[PDB]
Amino acid sequence: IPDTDFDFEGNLALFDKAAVFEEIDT
Amino acid sequence: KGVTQYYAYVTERQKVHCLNTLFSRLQINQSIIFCNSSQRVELLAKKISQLGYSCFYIHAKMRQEHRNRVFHDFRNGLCRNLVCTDLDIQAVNVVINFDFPKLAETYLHRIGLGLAINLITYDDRFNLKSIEEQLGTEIKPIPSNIDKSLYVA
Repeated sequence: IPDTDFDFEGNLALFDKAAVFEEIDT
Repeated sequence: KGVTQYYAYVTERQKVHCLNTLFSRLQINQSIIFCNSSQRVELLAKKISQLGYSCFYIHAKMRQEHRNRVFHDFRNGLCRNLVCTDLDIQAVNVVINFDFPKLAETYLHRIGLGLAINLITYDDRFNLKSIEEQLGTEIKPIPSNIDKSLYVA
């Protein structure tokens, strides 16, 4: 369990929310 | 509603690492932390306690007399964090959906001045999409610095 900060930013971009919502809508 | 709704993207294995960081960086008076099964409530509460933090938990697989006493202790400020499954306290300024809820109804029950942080895994994506549309409102990716005016009284 890293004594260091979780990288929110890096992990946020692993997941394109707009792209994903666009695809599911098709 | 004076709730600001963020999500972080995580896998399951990152959840604790993620929460611990939220535990450090947010200015918490009291928090409530939701998971999706009683087992996970117990495991997380233990995890939280091993990481060095105060922690009650309640779930459905308890006697009501016991659940109600813990909940009352928590209401009275006799702990900082409560891990629970689904059922406000004024001192609670942060709510964490450790496990993202499956229905908008259930989300509303968990979210209903505060912050609500959602932990979203690849498998939560249809629920996130469906829950957003159903409530109108968007849950914005968690920013690098959250404005203390939004959740600190």
